[PDB]
Amino acid sequence: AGITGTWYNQLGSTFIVTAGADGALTGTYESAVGNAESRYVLTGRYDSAPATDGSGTALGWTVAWKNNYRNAHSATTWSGQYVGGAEARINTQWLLTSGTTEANAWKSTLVGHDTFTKVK
Amino acid sequence: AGITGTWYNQLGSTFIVTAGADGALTGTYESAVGNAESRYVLTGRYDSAPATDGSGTALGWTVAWKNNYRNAHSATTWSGQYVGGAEARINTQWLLTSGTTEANAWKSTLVGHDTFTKVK
Amino acid sequence: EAGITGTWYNQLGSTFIVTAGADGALTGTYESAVGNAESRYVLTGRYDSAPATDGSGTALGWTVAWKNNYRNAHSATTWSGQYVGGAEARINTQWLLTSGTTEANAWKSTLVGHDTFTKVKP
Amino acid sequence: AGITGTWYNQLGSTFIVTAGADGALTGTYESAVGNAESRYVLTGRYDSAPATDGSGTALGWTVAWKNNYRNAHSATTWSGQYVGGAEARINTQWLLTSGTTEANAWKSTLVGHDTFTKVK
Repeated sequence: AGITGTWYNQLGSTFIVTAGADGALTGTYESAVGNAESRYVLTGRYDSAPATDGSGTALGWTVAWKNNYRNAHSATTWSGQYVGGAEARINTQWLLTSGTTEANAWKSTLVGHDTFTKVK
Repeated sequence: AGITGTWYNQLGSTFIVTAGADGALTGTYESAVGNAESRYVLTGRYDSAPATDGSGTALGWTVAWKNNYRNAHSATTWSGQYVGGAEARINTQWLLTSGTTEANAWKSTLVGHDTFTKVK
Repeated sequence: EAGITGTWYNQLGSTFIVTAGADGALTGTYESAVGNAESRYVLTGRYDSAPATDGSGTALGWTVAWKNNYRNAHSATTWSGQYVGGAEARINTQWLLTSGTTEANAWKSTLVGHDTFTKVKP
Repeated sequence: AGITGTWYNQLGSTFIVTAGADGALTGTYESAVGNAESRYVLTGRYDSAPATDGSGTALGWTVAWKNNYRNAHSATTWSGQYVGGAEARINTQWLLTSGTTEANAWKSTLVGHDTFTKVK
């Protein structure tokens, strides 16, 4: 499957994941600094039987930005695909929703993209 | 938390979820038809200690579209917030990524918005 | 024919007046429900001027940069969607608002949402 | 403004744009992907008086995918910012909506991200 392990995004945020045999993703997400106060639980799912035609392996995961140290009252989901080989990558787009009042709900959600690599 | 229960989106797709003490979301997602072939595992995260200022509760979850009957080689993440009160609602935006070759990756990801309530 | 020219409202009452040109152009203004001049901005976009005849909607999109003579938010929004005809005509959209940021803050430059418009003032 | 010119995205699509003094963007777009041939008209807007604090210049534009050669019954909008630097760049995210039936509207909209430089 090639997904289990440590991954690094374009700015060095660190995605630590186990791809279980049942299609589960479990792990932690943290900043490039690597300090414990920046580390959060993640969970998600992946395609455990992907195509063997050069297509990527679809996956997604969520972090709610609450840990024992802080709480941003927000959650990010990453949706994307793992691409194997000598240029291995996880290519994602993400949605970060903050808890808001209804009056501020129109501006609750940020969107962006993250590309993860196996080396920093 | 108010999140545990059976929810329906605007097209009747059915989200059966449990919100655990630790911030975990677990459950299943299926079509309005309610047939076993359309039912899939989900996992996610939510803010287990939301603000007390009238803001919503941030959350997200993932389904990989593989079960014992079908594999679409794709995964969806929903990112949103739970809004409590008279009529509880979960307002989300979602990203559905299909596994693609690199040449087709431009058309890998659909986006939309789902609103869930506890009534069909 | 196209059904798009005129005034559209979301449920919060933000309002746009648009002309759908025979050339595929969209031109008009976007404003708040209050309708004061400080809230009104130039809108420009494009639509499919020869849509399918199979019951499909009409694809369209437009941009507003949030600068006018009275304010500048240093940002722009694009709405991408489709027009759906009938007595309760609707424009169903999703949108992206990008704010000018430094590179360090670029990860948080872009909001996403959805807007549905109808011809009936709320 | 720095915006006026010929730009290319990461896939080699060609974005030929003029930034008018009135905040207008006009020009043509030639797509390296999809149901597309030759140039398509674009129009959009940009911030003609950007902040002077090091921030980029917000802008957006639309292409409806109809020209004299073909009609994909769809439209893309790009929302982003121009980043003046050593190597000027326009970083965008985009939404491509197809005209669909109501039953297919859930899968009407693709999302992605394009980065443009004046060097191909």
